[PDB]
Amino acid sequence: PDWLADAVFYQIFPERFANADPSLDPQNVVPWGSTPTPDNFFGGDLQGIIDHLDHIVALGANALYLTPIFEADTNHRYDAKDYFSIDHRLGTLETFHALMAECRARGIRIVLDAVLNHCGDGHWAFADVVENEADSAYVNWFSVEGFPVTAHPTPNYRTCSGCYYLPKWNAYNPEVRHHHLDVARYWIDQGIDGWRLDVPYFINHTFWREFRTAVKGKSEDLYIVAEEWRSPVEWLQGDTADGTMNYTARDLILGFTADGGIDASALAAGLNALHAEIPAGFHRGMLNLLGSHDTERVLTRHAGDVEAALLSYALLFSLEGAPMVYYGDEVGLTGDNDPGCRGAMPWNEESWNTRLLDGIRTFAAFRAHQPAMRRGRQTAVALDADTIAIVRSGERAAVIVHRGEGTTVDTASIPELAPLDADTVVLGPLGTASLAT
Amino acid sequence: PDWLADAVFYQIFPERFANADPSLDPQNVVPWGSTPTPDNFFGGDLQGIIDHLDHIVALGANALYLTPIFEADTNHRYDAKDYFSIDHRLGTLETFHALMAECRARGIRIVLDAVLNHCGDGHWAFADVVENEADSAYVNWFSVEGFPVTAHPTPNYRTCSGCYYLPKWNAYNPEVRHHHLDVARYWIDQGIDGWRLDVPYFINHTFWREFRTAVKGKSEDLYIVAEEWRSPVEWLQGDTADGTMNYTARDLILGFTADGGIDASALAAGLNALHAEIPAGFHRGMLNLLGSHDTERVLTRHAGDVEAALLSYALLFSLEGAPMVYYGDEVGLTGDNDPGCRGAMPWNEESWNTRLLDGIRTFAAFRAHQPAMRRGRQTAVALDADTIAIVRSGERAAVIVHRGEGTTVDTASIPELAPLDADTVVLGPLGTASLAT
Ligand SMILES: OC[C@H]1O[C@H](O[C@H]2[C@H](O)[C@@H](O)[C@@H](O)O[C@@H]2CO)[C@H](O)[C@@H](O)[C@@H]1O
Ligand SMILES: OC[C@H]1O[C@H](O[C@H]2[C@H](O)[C@@H](O)[C@@H](O)O[C@@H]2CO)[C@H](O)[C@@H](O)[C@@H]1O
Repeated sequence: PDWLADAVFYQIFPERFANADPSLDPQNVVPWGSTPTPDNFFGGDLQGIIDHLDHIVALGANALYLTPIFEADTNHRYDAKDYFSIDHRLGTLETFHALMAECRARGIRIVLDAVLNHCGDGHWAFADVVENEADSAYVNWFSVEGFPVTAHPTPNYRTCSGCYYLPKWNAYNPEVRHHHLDVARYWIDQGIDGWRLDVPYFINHTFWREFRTAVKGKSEDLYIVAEEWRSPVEWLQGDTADGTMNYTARDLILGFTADGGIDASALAAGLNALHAEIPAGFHRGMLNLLGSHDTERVLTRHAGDVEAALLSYALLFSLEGAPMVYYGDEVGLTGDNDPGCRGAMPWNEESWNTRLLDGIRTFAAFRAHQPAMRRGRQTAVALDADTIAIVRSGERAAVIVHRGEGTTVDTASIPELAPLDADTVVLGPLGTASLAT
Repeated sequence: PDWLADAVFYQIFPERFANADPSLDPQNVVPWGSTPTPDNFFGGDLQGIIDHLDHIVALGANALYLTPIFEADTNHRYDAKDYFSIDHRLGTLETFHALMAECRARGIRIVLDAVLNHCGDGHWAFADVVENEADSAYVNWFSVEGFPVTAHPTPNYRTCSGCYYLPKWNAYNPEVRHHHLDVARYWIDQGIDGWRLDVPYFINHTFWREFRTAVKGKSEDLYIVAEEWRSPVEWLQGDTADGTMNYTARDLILGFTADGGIDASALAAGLNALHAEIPAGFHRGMLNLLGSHDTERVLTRHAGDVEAALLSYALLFSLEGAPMVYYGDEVGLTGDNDPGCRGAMPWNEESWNTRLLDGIRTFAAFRAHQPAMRRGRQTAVALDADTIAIVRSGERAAVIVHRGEGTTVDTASIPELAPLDADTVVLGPLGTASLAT
């Protein structure tokens, strides 16, 4: 769906964004500046989201990707216990409605996280099966080996990666399919713009063909994007998704800007190869990123070197497909991989790194003002071991990205750069240039 | 003299640059990392200068401006005691000769500091007058009121600003003139490229007419540059100097990049006015700078904000006239005004700020590769309260300098920028762009 050419995403983990309504907080909520764990709650909430929408817009984003928000027992909310309600700590459906209306009044589209492979050990249907066993009307909605159901010391029922508090949904049951496909419809009826697929590789392609057809039938332009850490090609045959989370680009970029493992020749060859692997009409549905809730933080991956991290963002905003910033990374937050990357969002602007923030907005502005940067063909061209041009044509546009101590670039002599004008371009240490027309 | 269009200066205070030969050190020399005072010696030396010439060249400089080096009792060497010899801690004339030969083999010209208004209280002629009084053959080479000569509690003889250890030279004596004009010849015979004038406003224009004629008669192309904290116009009538130390530009620039007192409109109006005050054929003899041995350090003036200081250097390297860097400032040294700015040069490269260094080299490279940046007419044009273009034409070239959080510049709509090509230019927070052809 074409609108993805002009999209810029901000991923939010709602428990850690903003505690607007401390009446919703649990009894043993912790302080906002606390160290995040797998078990503690900071009381982030949906009103916190409405109240800080202006920061999102100011950064340059016009789409949100939200991690789970339905009723659940954990702080991450991948153990859903009622798919038809907002978690009681997040807000009510009225709070949710109020968030949607403010979003549509700014041109901000919403994506929620579809967790259909599994649910929580506290869900009504799993908790009944535990209680009514083979007499339960929901016995077959899961894959339970025998009775009594036992989790410790090993679950006697199918689960997501062997985790006991996540029992596995039986998708071969038409009843389970019905419920599942009603989730996708119920939230589409509430003003949703699309769905991200939690671990879609743990189910089957026939299911996800069913899911596209129920989704695209509410509207063609609803967007489906698959979680996938490896090759995207399975998901882009035109029968499942519109794109994937582009972890392949993530590893190529950080390899070059942070690790030092890959030089620019290696970067471009991989980016062109990936472009050749991806099928026509699907390049611009790709969801591009440098980190998420399942990774260490960008600045931490960069060892605190802020200018180096700005090279990451420059390459991020140049690529064909839609770029996503993870909450806090724009303002300089640090942190190791989960739970460390699910720190609380600081709101006293004096603690922010505003130069990193303003760096990122500059790259957003250039892309937004340049059509070719949104709908151009992508060609990566290496200039140097330490210097690469990402060229976009619809009339070229091009971002050049230097990780060295300084350089000069001869436009007129690079055939894909030649159709631009200004002969030589000058790049400072860890420099970047953005050119057009 | 035309060669000044292509010059870039590095000012060195030799006592604090590099101690190559610790045999020359005084008995109560201090450690190299010591806090500088008005009284202590670090043992910097001329061999230290030869041994680190490559750093100078690497920075992008091709002229040196050296503060006093003749025999003296202080660490600054403004109390000269024998004008015809290198201070015994600095080296010998052989060491000095060896420095000159290495300089000519790299295309590095030398300027020494002419201190003709006064000498030291330990000079042979003043020390004789103290001893032989009215029978001294040198009585009239100074302005001594009576005998016995007394300094404390107030000197009974003329001095530089009332400082007792600096007795004042009698320049109305033709003998003193002879000696003085032999200094200027003796060091020109040793391969010198020019002279900086210590406090030339404390003597007279007739003297400095004599001094030009003895200097320019050895060679036209020898350069004379006057110390002057105020208006340069007195010194540029074509009978005294080729230019001044451009403290007027210094205060205009730092006002804008560090103080916040002056906006870009105010900056440009002052730079154009100054350009209109300066006489034709003298613009390119101006010696431009952001600090010296008589000021606090650039980075200290900037309160440790390195990117802001890089705005200073960008404007410095764009101006008509020859830019000078003060030793250590390129590598990030900090310090208050004298003695604080006469810190020792660190040589373990791990302590250097190499991003500031590499920032400055980038501006040097652009100027060196662009003829118009060396011989172009200068016009300052304000774009914004926070954004200015320095335009140079011989075919324009232009550096744009932003102190704000980010901006875009419409080339085609600014008549002095219009003759360049690339329509809009993009500037990040504290950004800079350098354009040409
Ligand atoms: O219980 C294992 C694991 O579950 C959750 O991980 C999610 C992940 O965040 C999703 O993006 C996707 O990859 O599926 C996973 C399984 O639902 C928690 O986020 C994580 O903390 C926890 O260890
Ligand atoms: O004794 C006063 C003063 O003398 C020296 O100052 C020099 C100055 O550095 C020159 O650049 C120029 O302005 O003339 C002055 C007088 O010769 C010392 O450098 C300074 O420390 C001292 O206080």
